Parts: sequence; structure tokens; C-alpha cells
Amino acid sequence: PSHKSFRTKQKLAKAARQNRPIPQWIRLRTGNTVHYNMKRRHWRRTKLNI
Amino acid sequence: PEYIRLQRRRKILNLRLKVPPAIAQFQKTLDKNTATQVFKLLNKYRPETAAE
Amino acid sequence: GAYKYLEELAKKKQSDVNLFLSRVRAWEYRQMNVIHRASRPSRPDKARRLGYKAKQGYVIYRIRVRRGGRKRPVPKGQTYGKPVHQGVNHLKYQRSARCTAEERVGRYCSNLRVLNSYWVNQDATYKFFEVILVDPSHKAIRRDPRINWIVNPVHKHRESRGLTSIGKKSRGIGKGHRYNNSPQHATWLRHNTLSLRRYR
Amino acid sequence: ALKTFELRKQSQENLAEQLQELRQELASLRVQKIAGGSGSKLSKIKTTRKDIARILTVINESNRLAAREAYKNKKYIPLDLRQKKTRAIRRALTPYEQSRKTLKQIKKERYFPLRKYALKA
Amino acid sequence: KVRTSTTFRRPKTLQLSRKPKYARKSVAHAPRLDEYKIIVNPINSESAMKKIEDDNTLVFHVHLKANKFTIKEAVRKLYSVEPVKINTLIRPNGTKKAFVKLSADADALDVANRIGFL
Amino acid sequence: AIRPAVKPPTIRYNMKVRAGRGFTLEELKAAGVSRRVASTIGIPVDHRRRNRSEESLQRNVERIKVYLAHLIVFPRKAGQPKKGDATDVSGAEQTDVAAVLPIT
Amino acid sequence: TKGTQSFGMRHNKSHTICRRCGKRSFHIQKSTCACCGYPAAKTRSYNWGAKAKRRRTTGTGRMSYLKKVHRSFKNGFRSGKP
RNA sequence: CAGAAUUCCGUGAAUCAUCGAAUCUUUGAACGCACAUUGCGCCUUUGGGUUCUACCAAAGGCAUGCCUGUUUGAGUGUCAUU
RNA sequence: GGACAUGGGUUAGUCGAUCCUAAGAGAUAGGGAAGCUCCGUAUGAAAGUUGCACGAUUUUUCGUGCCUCCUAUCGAAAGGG
RNA sequence: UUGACCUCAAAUCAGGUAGGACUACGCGCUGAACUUAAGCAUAUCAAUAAGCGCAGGAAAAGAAAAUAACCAUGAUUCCCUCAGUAACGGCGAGUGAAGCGGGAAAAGCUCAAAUUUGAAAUCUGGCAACAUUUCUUUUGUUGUCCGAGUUGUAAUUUCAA
Ligand SMILES: [Zn+2]
Repeated sequence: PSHKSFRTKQKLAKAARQNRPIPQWIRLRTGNTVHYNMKRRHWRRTKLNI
Repeated sequence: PEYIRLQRRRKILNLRLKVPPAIAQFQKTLDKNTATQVFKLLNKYRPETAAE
Repeated sequence: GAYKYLEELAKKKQSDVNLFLSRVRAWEYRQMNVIHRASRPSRPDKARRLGYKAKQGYVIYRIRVRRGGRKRPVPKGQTYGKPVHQGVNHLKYQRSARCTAEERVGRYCSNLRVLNSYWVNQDATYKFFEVILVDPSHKAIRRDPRINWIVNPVHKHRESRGLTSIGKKSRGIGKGHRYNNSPQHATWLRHNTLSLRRYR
Repeated sequence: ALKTFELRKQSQENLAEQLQELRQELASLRVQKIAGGSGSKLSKIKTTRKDIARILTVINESNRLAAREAYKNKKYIPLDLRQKKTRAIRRALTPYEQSRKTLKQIKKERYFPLRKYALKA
Repeated sequence: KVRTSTTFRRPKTLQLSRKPKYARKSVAHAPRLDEYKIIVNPINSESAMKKIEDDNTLVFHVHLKANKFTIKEAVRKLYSVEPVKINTLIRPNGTKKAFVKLSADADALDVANRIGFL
Repeated sequence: AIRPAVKPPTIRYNMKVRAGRGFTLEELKAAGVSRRVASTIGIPVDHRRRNRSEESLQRNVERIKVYLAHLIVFPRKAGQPKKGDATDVSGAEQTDVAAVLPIT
Repeated sequence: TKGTQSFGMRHNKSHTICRRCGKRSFHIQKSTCACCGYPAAKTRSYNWGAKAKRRRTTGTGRMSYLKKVHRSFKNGFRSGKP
């Protein structure tokens, strides 16, 4: 609400960083089948729950 | 404080609360002259010290 | 020695001297805390018999424990069951007040090991016990062969596990037919375990 | 890469100066990486970090060895310097304390020890 | 032994200080948060370049546990420039940035060129 | 270790002979073995059992005598056979006690 | 009234992030975590919940020091430089 | 994918294996007080800004219960020559 | 396009929090409870921070001198400031 | 006035110690109900589930205030058997051990109660020295001093004596 604690802001920063597209080279690694990921979170679909 | 109050009240309770003869036979010790004579003759026969 | 005289005099608890001493000492203990360190044992001969020694590493604590039975800690006497389990008022705690006293002293002095305890006084409300404790971190204890056993970790909170004299008395440990269920769980497990051998 | 045996032959002040220079080089490498750089120069960042770790490690051994020398044959020494076994092992009875015996037990062992014996058919 | 008050209070004792027989830690830790551990890297975004050119303020990426007192000291120790004011910002990505304005006698453009991120 | 021969304590088994826990003090004294040395040489000592009959006393005493006769006692110091030690410990081997002294 | 329109006034957190276990189970008014029992000096655990026990138990996390202890034991807890 | 020939007649590449020396952020029994706050303090030493006392920075510390000793104490508790 | 991808963006001695206390929460002493823990907040506690110069080369907060109803903290982004 | 003793305090005093996690097995406390009895209250489920306290590599138990009634056995523990037996039980449903015997393994002991009284001979801590190491990380010895201790630390004894 624009009035957030330091812990809340750090958690939001962590959530934002864990939302980026996956680089393709890691998926192309031999023996690595990361490929597509359903871990992607949208602000309007799945809430963080603090 | 508690310990000062307890020890003073203990002395009062012992002074009252009639004591059985086995314990009441105390509180009447040697007089001044007899006690100092006993200790004077006692101080000669001291049971040595570590140095000696 | 005076220890024999002390032992014989402690038996005569109904004598005038013993009754007077009990009264003044019960008042003395009631004016103190529930648990308090005793500088020296009030019954040196009893402490010696139980294992206390007048050397560094031995600690004596005096504790008063409330007397009576164990009321069922249910809110309004409601047990929510069959009538056989509806008793609330005339129930008894399976461990003795001496066991409770030594366990509370052990919690109070968790750095020490409980060795034994002995009754010293009682009234209507409280029963008074003196508990002997041994310091396992003291060198005088760690170098004494006769008390060296208690340093070992297997004797940690022996009063909590009922390994003291009164603890084993409450557990019912004994020899003979009168103690057929000496260890209750071990005996029950042996008698209720179905042994299915491979017939080959 | 910096050699540990070469680092161990230098004084603490020289090692501190080397550490400062390496940190400055690492900062410059990060600056160039941010504002455009080549993979050949970027690969030096890991080597610089490892060299910084090596210098800090060597300084640590020198400091700890000096502390051990100072606390040699002393009754009480720092907790990090002393034993690092398990907690139960540390507070367990020492072999000397466990082998302590009373005079009666010592006399019994001396006069009636277990004998070596054999039987014949 | 005359007491003019009915309340008993604990008398004052010596209360001597600690004289340890051994240091708990053998080696004192090296000072955390040094100058190289206060500055990470300069920020060379378009807004940062506008600040440098038009306002004589350098935009640096500083650690999260640094303050303006230590940022000023580190900037002085690393680039030999005396700041006049420092503003601290924490970006939504969890990292801190510092706007460090320089005095009139110092030029942020030349300082930035000396650093080498331009 | 060598064990004594005892009679089981019931009419269902009093006609048999089995192995006991240890030799009584009276048996050890009759056989000439001290209670402290019996443990050292491998003779168990049972302080609870008693010899109510000369039959049981003699039965166990002969067992101790046979064990002593067949026993080799190594000297405490090698090459210096003391009182009771054997001077011919060269031919020593591990043998079954019941193979020479079984329960009969 | 008890349903959809009543759900529109739910904007006051009852629990927040716990400082010990990190779950959003720290009751704000009671100052107690519903998951791990913080700030009580004991981790909340019950035998009727075994799935909850295995969710948060030894081996779930990093085991940074237990692995070092196991490695030290296998060599016999030796010290010094060869 | 590269990069690395500062590599190979070399105490040397590797997300290799082993592993006895170290590093080990904020926390957590968690321990200066708290914490829906990266909030509020205290002590010692060393340095920077005019600062023998204020401010800043760094290093080392400040929880409770209990044990054995140390020091300083209290008591119309018991005892002696002054 | 509030979608997807790549980058950028939140700058305080003066705005709030931080300070205080409210309803309340909650340590400590002490007392219960087999115990997890419950009651309790100057409570039946030896619960101590403030005030003068006694000594000091000399124009100054440290060793003592007898004090006197001080007192844990948390608790408001709409209360006070 | 002082010292000594006794009791009780304070210190960020010197050195230590406890908490917490793991619970398959182990030692205890507390403790149901579903269910069976073709209903149901005693009983059964069960001295169990849940709750609480406490250890180790095992724990507990353990060297008879034990059995037996015999030609007597002989610490504890575990397996077979005793035995679905003696016995308990609205004698309803159901519950239910122990001695002996065979085997696995075997190991014994320690204090308090004694006057050393021709010598507290006992122990901790500080300091210093000398040794030792799974190890500069561990463990000791000697000397000296201070404390503990005569309201009893050492030695011979523990009933088998
Ligand atoms: Zn939690």
C-alpha cells in the first residue's frame, strides 16, 4: 500500500526476480530438461500471500 | 529484608514457645571467668599447624 | 560415633525435642522460598546414608511440595466418557511427592545430577524434602571413582526417568512374584508380542 | 594465479598491500564489465576473486598460528583454537578420570589379577 | 546505624570489571564493510548520465547495509573527491543506489571518466 | 568356564544332574582354592549355594581337583614359575572343559 | 449478504510472516505462529500430524553442519595438518 | 555457447575425487531490549571530522537459572581486648 | 492492452514510521501446576537513577561520604507530537 | 571501633554447565473414545491412540528383604516350554501370569554405619615449572599459596563377610 516494511519490500524483490523468462541455454544443457516452467507467477492470477 | 526478618523472628520464637529440657539445658553456658580460664588452658594444647 | 546416635534419635519423631524442632523448622522453611539452597544438611547422618559427602560438588536443596491427592484437571468435572472415568476428586498421583520434589529441584538446578532425597518435615499443607545433588562438571567429582558414574550421559535427569530410589519405588521395580509387572511396558510388550517363527 | 607457497613467504603488511591492490583490480574489472567488456577480461574476475580468497586465507593461517604460539602450554585457550569434536565428546569423561580407581581396587588388581591359563585333555 | 527511612535498600558493592584469562576469539575479525565493500559499481543508465552531466551527481550502486556516513567516506577514499550531499534509494529489486553530489570545484564528468564507466 | 554339578530343586527333576552357577566357598576351601584366586584361574564362585550333603560337597570337590590337575597356569613373569605355575606351558592349547570333565 | 458481498471487506491480515519458519502463519494479535509455535522455545509438533512432521524435519533443509559431522566421524574426528 | 594455449617432460584443467586447515551473511534453543519496526540502547579500546565530555566509523562485549571459587557487602544472629 | 518480451523508474533533518501512552499484551519477583505452562506487573523483592563537592597539581564530572514515592518492555502510517 | 563465625546478597568477577532438534527402539506421567458384549452402565477396546517430561547406541533391569518345600536351586536380560494353564471376569463377552526344565550370554561389586587420634594421612582452584597429544586443538605430574573439610575429606571393612 506504498507503506511497506523492509521485510515486505525484500520479499517483493525476491518474488519479482523469481518471475523472469528462463534463459534457453540452461534448457539446452545436456541432461537438463528445465525447458518450460509453470512457476511463473502473474500479479492478477496467483497472489503471493505476503 | 526477608533474611533479617526471619532470623529476628526465629530468635523471638525460640525465646517463647517453651523449649523441651533436652534443648533448654543449653542457653546457660559457662560464666566469664570460667570460660576465659578454660580457653586460657586450652590455648596451650593447640593441635599444631601446617607449617610446624 | 555421633552418626549412630543421630540415626537412633531420628526414629523418635514423637519425642518432645523432635516435635519442638519440627515445629520451629517447619515455620523456618515456610518463611523461605518454596525451593531454596540449604547451606548444610539438617540431617547429616541421613545425607551420608543416601550418598552425600562433605566435599565440593555436593549440593543440598530444600523444597516444600503441597500435600493431598490429584484432582482431575477437567474444567467443570466433565470427563465426557463412561461413568467409570468420571471421578474428579478422589484420584491419586502415581508418583510420590518425593519424586515431584526431586524433579522440581532437578529442573531448578539442571546443571547438576539428582542423587537422592529425604523427608525432613511436614505439616497439613506441605511436605518438606532435602535433595542431594552432584555437580558433574566439578573436578572433585570427575576424579572421585565412587561418584564418577553420575558424570556419564546415561544418568542425565535420572529423577525424570525414575532411576532414583524413590523413582524406582514409584515405578514398582522389585524382585519376586509381588513385582511380576516390574517394568510395565516391557512386560506388557513381551506378553502381547506375537512371535511368528519361520518354521524352517 | 597467485601461489600459496609464495604468499606464505611474505609479511602481513605486504599481504595486506597485495590484498588492497587485488581488491582495486577487482573493482575496476567490475566497472569495465558493467560498461562494456570482453570475455577474456571477464574471465579474470573469477581468478582475482580466488586470489583474494587465497591471500585472506594465508593471512588467517598466520594469525591463527600466532595465536596458537601465544596460547601454547596455557591453561585456558580460545574456544576456536581448542578442540572441535562433538559436544558430547567434549564433555565426556577423560581417559584419566575414567581410569581413576580407589586404593582398595588397585590393591585387588595388583594382588589378584586375571591369569593366563590353559587346559590339557 | 541510624536509619531515617523505613525502606531497606541494597548497599552498593565494588562491582569489578572483567579480567578474562583467555580471549574468547583468537583473532579479531577484519573490519567488515570496507570502502571496496561499500561501493559495488557505478550506475550508467540514461537517468544516471543526466544526473552526472547536468547536476554533478554520481549515481552509484551501494550495498543495502551502507549509510550516507560510510558512503561519503568510501567515495572520498576511492576517488579522492569530497561530496556535499548524498541521497539514498532502495530500488524495487532489493539493491541500494546513492546519488552523490560533488562540490563545484570537482566535476562529476571527469570523475566518471577517471573511473572508466563512461 | 568349569561349572559344578547340582541337583534340580523339584521332584520332577531331582533325579537328574545339571550344571550350576559356581562352586561354593566350602567346596573351594576343601579343594584348597582361595575364593580370590578362583576367579583369576577361571573357577566361578557362588556365595549363595551351600552344601547340605557330603555327596554334593564331594561331587564338586572332585571336579575342582580334576580341573586343577588338568590346568596349566602360566607364570606371572615368563620363565619364572612361581607357586602353582607350570614349567611346561609350551604345549598349551584351547580345550573344551566338558570334554575332560563332563556332567555325569 | 453472508456470501459474495461479505467477502468484499476482507482486507485485514490475521497472520503475517513468521521470523522463525517463514510461513504466513504468525498470528498478529496473539503474537504466536500457528505453524512452528514461535516465539515459544520449542518447535510446535504433534503426533496426530505426521505429514506436517515430515514437511519440516531434519533433512528437509541444508544439513550444513550435520554433513560436516558425518564426514568428520568417518575419518575419526582427527585434527592437524598431515 | 564460448572463453581460457599465462597447457602438457609441467607440485597442473576439471560443478573430478578426497579432505585433518580455514571462511561461514540475517536469523533461529537465540542470548542487550524489541520486532507487522532491518527500531531503540549501554560498556571498553582505537581512529575521522575545532571537539579532554557531543557526533561518526571499526573491533571486542552486555540473556537467564545453577555449580565451585574471588571480591565487595548486609544483618537489634553469636562471640574480645580496646 | 493492466497481455508477452527487453530495459528504465521510487532521491527527505522539515511527509510518515521511529518517540509517548490508551484499551490491551507481556516478561521479572513470588506462588500454583506431573508437565506443556497458569496467575501475577512495587506483587509480601536487599527491584536505584537523580541532587551536593570530601580528596586533586588547578579553575575541573571520578573514587569515596548520608541519601530520597524513580523505574522492564511492546502496543496508533486516523490519538499526542 | 575491629576481627572471627553463621546466614543472606551483588558483580558484564575467574572457570564452567542446562535449554533446543531427532523419537524406530528405551524409561515414566497423564489418558480416552470408536468397538465387542448382537441393547448397555462393570467389563472389553486398553494399563492403547492423543498430550507431557527424560537418554543411549542400545535403554531399562541386575547381583535376592529371590525361589522352592526339593537328593534342593541360586544376579540381571532374552528365546522355547510352562500355557491359552493357575487365576480373573453382569464367571457374560472376554482376559490371563509365575516356579521348575532346555538354550543364548555370563562378572562382579561399591557406600553409610568403626577412634588415624602418635599427628586430615583427603580434595578443588590460582601461580610457576616439566611432561604428553588423534591434536600448538588433548591429557597430566611436581612445587608453592589460598580455599574445601573435623556439623568428617582419606585408609581396613559391606555380612559372601
Ligand atoms: Zn513459525
